[PDB]
Amino acid sequence: QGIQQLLQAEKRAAEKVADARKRKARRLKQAKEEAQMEVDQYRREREQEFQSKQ
Amino acid sequence: EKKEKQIEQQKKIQMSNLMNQARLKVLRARDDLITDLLNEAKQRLSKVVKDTTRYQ
Repeated sequence: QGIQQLLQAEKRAAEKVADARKRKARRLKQAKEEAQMEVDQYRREREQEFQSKQ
Repeated sequence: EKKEKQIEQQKKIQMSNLMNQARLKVLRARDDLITDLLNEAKQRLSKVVKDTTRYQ
């Protein structure tokens, strides 16, 4: 009947809010370390300006 | 900016001390031309001591 299928299909919409947190969970977490991947842009800056010191 | 600013400053201190001892070496090498001149003059007073008709 119509009233019981409405709630389980609401759980389908309540499963896409778990994706609305997930695509700001993984994307927050993966490129937080890509911001820490710019330490390697500093590690080339120190070692190439190690030459100007040398 | 703590890696490049010290190595230019320590370059300046190294250039300062080398320029100063470039002046202090040539000035100490100015004495030994004067000190031996007073030593060579001190030798030649003793030759004046020898000849008595000039020494008396």
